[PDB]
Amino acid sequence: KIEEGKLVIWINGDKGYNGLAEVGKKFEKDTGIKVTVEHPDKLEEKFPQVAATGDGPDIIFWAHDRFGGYAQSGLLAEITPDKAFQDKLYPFTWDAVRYNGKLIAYPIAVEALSLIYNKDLLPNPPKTWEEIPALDKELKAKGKSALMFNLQEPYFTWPLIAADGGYAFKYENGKYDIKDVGVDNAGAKAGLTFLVDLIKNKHMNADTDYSIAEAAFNKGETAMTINGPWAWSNIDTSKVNYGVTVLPTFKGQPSKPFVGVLSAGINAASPNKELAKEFLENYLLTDEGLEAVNKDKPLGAVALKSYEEELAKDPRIAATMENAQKGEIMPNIPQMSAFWYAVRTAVINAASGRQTVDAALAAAQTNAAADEEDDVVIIYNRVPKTASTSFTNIAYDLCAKNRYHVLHINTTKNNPVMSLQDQVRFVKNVTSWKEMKPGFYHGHVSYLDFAKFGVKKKPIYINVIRDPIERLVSYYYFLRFGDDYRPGLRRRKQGDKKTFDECVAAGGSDCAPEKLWLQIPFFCGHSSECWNVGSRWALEQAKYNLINEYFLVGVTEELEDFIMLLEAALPRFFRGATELYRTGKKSHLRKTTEKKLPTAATIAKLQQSEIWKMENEFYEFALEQFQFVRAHAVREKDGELYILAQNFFYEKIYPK
Amino acid sequence: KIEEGKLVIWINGDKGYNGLAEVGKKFEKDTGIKVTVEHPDKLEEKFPQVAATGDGPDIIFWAHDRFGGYAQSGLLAEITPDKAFQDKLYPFTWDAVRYNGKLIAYPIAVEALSLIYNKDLLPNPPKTWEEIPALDKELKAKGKSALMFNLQEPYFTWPLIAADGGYAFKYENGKYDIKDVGVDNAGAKAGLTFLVDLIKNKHMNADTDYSIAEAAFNKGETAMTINGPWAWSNIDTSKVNYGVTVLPTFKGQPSKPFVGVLSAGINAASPNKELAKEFLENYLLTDEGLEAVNKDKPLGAVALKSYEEELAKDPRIAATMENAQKGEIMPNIPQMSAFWYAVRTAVINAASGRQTVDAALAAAQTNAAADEEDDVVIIYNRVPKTASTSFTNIAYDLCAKNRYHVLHINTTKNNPVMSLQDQVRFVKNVTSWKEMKPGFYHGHVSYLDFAKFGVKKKPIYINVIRDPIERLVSYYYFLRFGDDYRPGLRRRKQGDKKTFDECVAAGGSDCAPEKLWLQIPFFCGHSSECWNVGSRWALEQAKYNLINEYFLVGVTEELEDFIMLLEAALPRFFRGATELYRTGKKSHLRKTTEKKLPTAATIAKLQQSEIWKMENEFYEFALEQFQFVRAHAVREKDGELYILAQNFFYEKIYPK
Amino acid sequence: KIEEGKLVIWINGDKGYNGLAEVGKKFEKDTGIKVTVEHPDKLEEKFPQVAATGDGPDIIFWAHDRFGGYAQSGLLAEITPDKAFQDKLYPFTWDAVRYNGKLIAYPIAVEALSLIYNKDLLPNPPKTWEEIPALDKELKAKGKSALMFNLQEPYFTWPLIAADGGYAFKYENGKYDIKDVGVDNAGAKAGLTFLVDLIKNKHMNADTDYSIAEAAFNKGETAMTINGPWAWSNIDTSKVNYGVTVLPTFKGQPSKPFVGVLSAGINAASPNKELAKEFLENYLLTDEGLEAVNKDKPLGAVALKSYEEELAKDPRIAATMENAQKGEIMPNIPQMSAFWYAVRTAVINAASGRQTVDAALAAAQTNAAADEEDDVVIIYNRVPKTASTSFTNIAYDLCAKNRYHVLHINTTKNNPVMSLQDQVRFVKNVTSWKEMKPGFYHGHVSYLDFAKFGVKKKPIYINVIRDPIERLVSYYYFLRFGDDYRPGLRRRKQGDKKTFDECVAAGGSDCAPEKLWLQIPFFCGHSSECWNVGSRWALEQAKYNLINEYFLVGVTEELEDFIMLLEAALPRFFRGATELYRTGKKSHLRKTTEKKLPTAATIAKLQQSEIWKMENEFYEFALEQFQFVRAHAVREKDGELYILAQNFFYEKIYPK
Ligand SMILES: OC[C@H]1O[C@H](O[C@H]2[C@H](O)[C@@H](O)[C@@H](O)O[C@@H]2CO)[C@H](O)[C@@H](O)[C@@H]1O
Ligand SMILES: OC[C@H]1O[C@H](O[C@H]2[C@H](O)[C@@H](O)[C@@H](O)O[C@@H]2CO)[C@H](O)[C@@H](O)[C@@H]1O
Ligand SMILES: OC[C@H]1O[C@H](O[C@H]2[C@H](O)[C@@H](O)[C@@H](O)O[C@@H]2CO)[C@H](O)[C@@H](O)[C@@H]1O
Repeated sequence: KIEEGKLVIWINGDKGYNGLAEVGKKFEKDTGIKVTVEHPDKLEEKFPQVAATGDGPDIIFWAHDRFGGYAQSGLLAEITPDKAFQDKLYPFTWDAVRYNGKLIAYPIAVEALSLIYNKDLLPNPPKTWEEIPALDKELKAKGKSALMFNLQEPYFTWPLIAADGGYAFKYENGKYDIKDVGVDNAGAKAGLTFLVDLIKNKHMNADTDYSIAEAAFNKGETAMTINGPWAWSNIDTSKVNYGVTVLPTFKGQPSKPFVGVLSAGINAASPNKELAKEFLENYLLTDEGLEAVNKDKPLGAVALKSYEEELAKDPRIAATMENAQKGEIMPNIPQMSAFWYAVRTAVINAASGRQTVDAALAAAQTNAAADEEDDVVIIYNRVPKTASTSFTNIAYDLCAKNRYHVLHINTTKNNPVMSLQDQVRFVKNVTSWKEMKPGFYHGHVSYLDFAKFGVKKKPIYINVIRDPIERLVSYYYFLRFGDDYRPGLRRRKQGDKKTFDECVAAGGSDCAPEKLWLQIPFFCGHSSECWNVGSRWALEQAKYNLINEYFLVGVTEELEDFIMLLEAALPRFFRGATELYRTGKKSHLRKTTEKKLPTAATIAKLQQSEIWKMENEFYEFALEQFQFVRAHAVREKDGELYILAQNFFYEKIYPK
Repeated sequence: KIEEGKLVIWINGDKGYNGLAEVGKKFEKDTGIKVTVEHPDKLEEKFPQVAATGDGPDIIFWAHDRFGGYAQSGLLAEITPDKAFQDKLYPFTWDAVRYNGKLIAYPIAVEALSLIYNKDLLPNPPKTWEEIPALDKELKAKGKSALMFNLQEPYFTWPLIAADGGYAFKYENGKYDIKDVGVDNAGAKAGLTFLVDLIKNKHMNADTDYSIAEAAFNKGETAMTINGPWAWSNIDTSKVNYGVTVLPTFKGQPSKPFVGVLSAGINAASPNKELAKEFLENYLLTDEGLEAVNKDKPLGAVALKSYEEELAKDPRIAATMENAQKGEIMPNIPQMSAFWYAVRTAVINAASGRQTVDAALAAAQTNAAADEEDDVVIIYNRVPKTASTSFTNIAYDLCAKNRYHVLHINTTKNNPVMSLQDQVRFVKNVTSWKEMKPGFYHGHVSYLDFAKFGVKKKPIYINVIRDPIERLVSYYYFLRFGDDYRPGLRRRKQGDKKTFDECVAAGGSDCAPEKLWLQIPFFCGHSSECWNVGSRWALEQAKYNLINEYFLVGVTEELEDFIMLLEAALPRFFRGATELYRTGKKSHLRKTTEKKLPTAATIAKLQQSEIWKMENEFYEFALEQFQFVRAHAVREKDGELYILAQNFFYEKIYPK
Repeated sequence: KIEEGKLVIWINGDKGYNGLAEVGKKFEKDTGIKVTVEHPDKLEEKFPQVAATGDGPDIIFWAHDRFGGYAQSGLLAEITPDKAFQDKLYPFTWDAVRYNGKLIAYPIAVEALSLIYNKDLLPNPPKTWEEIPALDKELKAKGKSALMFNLQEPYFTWPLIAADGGYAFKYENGKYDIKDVGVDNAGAKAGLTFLVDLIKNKHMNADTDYSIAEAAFNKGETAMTINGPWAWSNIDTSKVNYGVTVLPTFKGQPSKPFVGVLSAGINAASPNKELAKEFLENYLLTDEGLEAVNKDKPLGAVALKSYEEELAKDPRIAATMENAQKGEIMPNIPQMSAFWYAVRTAVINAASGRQTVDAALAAAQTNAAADEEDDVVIIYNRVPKTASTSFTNIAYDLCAKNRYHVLHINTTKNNPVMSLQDQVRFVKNVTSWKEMKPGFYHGHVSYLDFAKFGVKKKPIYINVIRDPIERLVSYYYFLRFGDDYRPGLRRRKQGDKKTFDECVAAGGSDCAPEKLWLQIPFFCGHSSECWNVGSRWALEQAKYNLINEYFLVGVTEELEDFIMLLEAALPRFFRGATELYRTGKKSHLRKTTEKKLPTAATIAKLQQSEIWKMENEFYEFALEQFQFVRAHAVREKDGELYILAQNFFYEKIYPK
């Protein structure tokens, strides 16, 4: 409960919160109002929650980039400083805290990342990134490391990714507004690739975080590091002779760090909006106020003109502004949250090798399109003997880390058709079982249309089918020789020497033409007509459902390409699926132990059947559709497939 | 407003809340904090509401089974007892209050239902249920009754339903989790059936509740009763010589009562989470604390080891544990809420005869699939002369009790096609008119696709059609002889002696082939093409809409089977519809007063028309589809149809 | 935070809030509880917001009409007056504050609009509206005006609109409930038309609001005005000799003002529900309480019997009741909110000429069907050279005032097919970009099915196509002579003298039959089959998507009729589009500078192509469908088209 009468302030732990407390103490001694400063973990995430329920701190401190979302969600109150106060702060800092014309926070300081090197180890810091690998080889030979910085927060990695071309909602002006994100273009790739190489050649270590980097550098174990003004305080204490300079260039271009402005917003639910205003305007935003804070951990270029003129003479601050200017001021639009998450995940995954750079960024471009939700559900009504085991298994292996559930649907005697009441039961489970979302449901069930049931959000359908004949042949020898997944269990007809070709020639049951009729009914659905072997109507309904209801249908013999596309369009589920497939062993699961290729004549015989022609028309339809999707989705280079970067943006947006 | 400084506790009225108050008083005398204990009605339902808005009690008392949902909804705060405290309570009781690894409540006591008989009336209590009918005959002859207990709460009935096979999310373990509900299998039916028979043979009375049972037994009017430890307190006061023993077996199997653990959770919005912890750990969960409570109304087997060793010597407690062990500890997963409602409604309806046991449980299986919502809307765009009056009337008769609305859509001159603007008007009404939900809208309107209008949740469509010719013949004589619904009103052509056959032979207007074109356009929709008599495209669109958009389409001559299926798939609307149809009189409403079967030659003539062929193809398509749904939905036994029990469950769920 | 211990009351600023304060002061002197009365702007809108979050005033004052919605949303607490109190207030006033059987507010006074004239200027006030124009001519010649009243609130205009036939949920009774709105019938039109004429003939001024009317009349500048009892207070101060009489009749019928009852409801979140009850029952609803208030600004006919008997002797109050009785008591059902907004917007737009009366009311009927939401999104995937520029431009010009966004979708090289990953990106943007809603997205993109992506709410699709050949011919000469939109930019083939006919005869590329294949794929979508020139399947999918997914598809040569329909079905977007089209100049944008009609023989040649036949079948299908929609949507009169009024309502609603 936001208590009235006192003030609760939240500020990140890397900042000088102890000094901030002193300003709180001064405030108590002059007004009698107690001021408590706290520094929670995941501050930028805790606030929007604890606050969305009329609770939380009175004043929230954070870079301006996230305040936009807080504003759009009505968690921030509008600040009303009179022009007398507004005039003592730099005009461009007020812009950082302006959302929809209103001022939603008080700016405090300008933060920008700089290169921080060890004078004793590296007399002359490197001007470019390209020269850091050679340097590390020399420094390694002396028991040292060249560079070390937080590879966990995209904040520290972004300067490089953006260097040659990456961006996020470039600041534009005009009668109209524009929307264009750019994390999957050449530049961004060239940048992240360079960083991934640095890890491959062991120049850097993928899981080095803020602390390991700080400790390493502050112990003179590594010549350089990348950090903000707040880090100077601890470096001073380590008697390390350091320097704060411009960031290394990449491809002849400067590193463009996303520049942020530390800001203080007032909680819209705060019953002390006034006391909050008094503290921030008459106490914190004064020379003595900022000094108390800055003495704890440097703020950088304060927004307060009177105190900046002083701090500006600090070489380190000059280095800050130099880098700051080489880059850009972060936007404060709501989209920013999705942007950071997308980029955060891409770097981490690219750095650990879980994803290639192409796959990592293609996914981030997708993930940046909206704030990630848990509301998604995938239904994969697998068709027997189509490599469904291999696939469904990729989901099982990725589900724990990717944070989603996998569930197998088991139907009595493996009947593809559920009763009407069971359909209702199934749909109700899938749409309401919140704890299973996001979820991946798979099973031997023909398509079931969720629309008829009045659901809010339909699930996403995907599938995999293979040539009609080959799947049958596969099911044939399967029943007689088992698989290599669970080799122990002898299948129902183990030890029948009758070959497929033999069965055809002798007109056996398991090789009858009507056994080809399977993939069509699985898509056609739970309709009577669907199960009339050879129905033309069912063949049309099958194609319509495949086109209208299915997200993507791949073919057994092209499983890899299928996974690649899914990893681009549905990263929450298949992020890292390609690498897993390409190097996991569990890639070609449940192979049939013994098989015997059909006869050129045995096939030509099956191909005289109406059932075959139909099931074949269907397969072709689906295959053409997959090849089409792949073709409009990727580009080839040296036999390698790459995900085309986003090819659309919004322009002429009105009003602004 | 959850006031800070004091404590508000909620506990059910059957428990010893007065004794709990004494513990509160002790707490006030040692800390100065006032403690108010209250016992509201529908406690388990009030909490989740009053609490979902940051209000309500500080501490909520209830069996552990519902705390799971409270947890998932963030209404409960995590309890932090140190192992010093955790060790003084039985380990299995802490498991009951564990949800998602966290401890969400303090366990207090173990409750289980036992058979409570009158030593003076029934010296030797019956060992099985099967012997209770004979016993009642003997006891009735002496002015007494054999057994009486609450038939309103499924809690008391469940022991019997579960005896031979019923269950709800059986507790399993392994690398994976499982989900399987079982309230519609043989066992559950055999159990509820037995109970329904006991009411049919007047051994028990369907609307006997907790009070009638307690009063009856405590007045020695009935030899037995089923209740929990809390009931002993009032029995002691009635000078009735009673005994607490094992529950009667059914089919050689023991009654498995759902075992619950009385638990105390702390409100997540409570500003006194600490005072709450102090009260529960140092005051209530102590020998003197539980004793104060237990002296008011027995708690059962307390979770506190030190005090259990004492109470355990009580024969009654031994009987409690005996029954407890014969059964199972209730799960605490969110699904539990839906489970209880489904079972509560099935018993009540089966017991009053509103539903047969099959229909009652088939519906509960459906209703257990998700928490009931009011967001559902059914649109029944009735086709003239297809028994729509009979049907729509079943909705009108069931709507009050089943809690939903029925509304008739009236269109100027009964035009099946609404204007584009009216479609928008209609859709807006149906999707936003919250107070009419759930709702049943019916009227002479052709299919209208809600998808095109950007709605969140589409409505559910159902319909009923009949043979093309017979419906026309029906409409023919209708216009001339009226119906028996409103016999007074003479219809537009009353007193035309021209028979149907006569009209055909003379090529009259009302019997023209083009008048057969009606059921097709009604499904095809509001598209121009639909209304071009004899359009092939319209015949295809009709089938597609029937398959893709309609929940279920029955045929006039099979109205009963149609109702049976709807009562299984949509119980909120049609619960009890079968019984109503089978025995209400208002079953064959609006019959046409006088009719004259067409001529074998008059029909053969209509059947030469393209319009007939098409409309006939449609009817056949729909009929085959209904027969198919019915076939995959029911099983026959002695000419009787039964709803197949659920044939699917989830396995290999990962992670756990 | 609704503070406990005091009382916060909200009342509209036109009422006597200062007098109400005096009652608050009396309450403080007898109980020590401070009472603060405030009068915010947009009170009826502020409450439901500030209150929906457990905050706001303790007591809310407003006419009973909106309290229904407040109730349905649980913002009001039930009032519990004992029959001793209930009996001292008129029974019909308690009905006004009864929602769903419960009493949700205390009634205070009955308000009704009356005609207020200047005795000195207009000795004998006009009995009918029809005689006011002549009167103004006489009064204008003397430097005066005849009538002036608030034309901004539909409250003041409604008496006239309802006079001859307009209504809103007429109060009915019976075993069943009824729902029927009537703002687009003859009467309502006849009424608003009369008012619009008064503005056309400059008898009144469209943007005259409450203040201008009050000032004008109170300065004797205008002979009459329409207002409530609250206005008498200021008129008395202006030494104007005024009289309060019956409202002028229209078409021989009396003006039926919507009668409202000023009511005081208690905030459901209020922690002082008792103090609130004490103040309202023992202080405000007493002779001395109402007198204090009434002395500030007359309340009208108080609900308190004892004090009404006094005030009832006031001629002015008699005039109030006379008008009140000629009209009806406003309903208090939730629908009322939507009703007022719809009517408020129609009057304003009709009065400014932005909409004709027909268009204004047709739209209000549509807008009254549900509370307006911002959640709507329109996607207009424009086809090249179909007048899309003219149309998309109407959106741009109307978006600022109509409060919605317009965005152009730009695809690399104008490719109609997005990649699978881009489709995901696009859909994610459109469904989650909250700040762009409502929105209008337009661009060269073929249909994209949002269903496959598991979205909550699909967007609305509209399009415009034209004859296959003429569009091609248009695209032909476009490339060679440019357009008049951006004449400067010379198009890719500027200065080719080859005519269309010439190109055909010489079998050129840009005039090839396969270039006709465009409108079909645009509707068929992102499927491979769609892009196989001449595919029969694609032609069927195109028709299905046009019928199943598109809201409305118009044809280039009938753009006006298309706009008219959209202005009726989607007023939020196209309100005023017709007038803009009919009189804006920017109506036929981007015309091709030079063209040359094809040859009767050149056409007959193209018409031999399979591609033409197909694309032609499609166009015809779409054209027939548009003509059909228009036909069932409008009526013609003197060559003029009018939107048919709503032709459906709900009857036999059960239960009541
Ligand atoms: O990298 C993601 C993260 O970057 C920024 O956070 C910075 C912050 O601005 C600095 O003041 C300092 O605290 O380092 C942080 C990185 O760990 C964005 O401000 C933040 O929104 C974003 O999630
Ligand atoms: O029967 C439905 C109901 O059963 C249980 O409630 C029990 C409770 O556990 C006992 O302590 C005692 O109060 O009798 C109640 C039955 O009236 C479940 O705990 C409850 O959730 C469920 O709705
Ligand atoms: O015209 C729309 C508006 O009308 C009514 O508001 C009246 C109110 O009832 C009177 O007491 C006085 O304040 O004039 C108002 C008109 O400006 C409805 O009560 C209100 O809900 C509606 O929006």
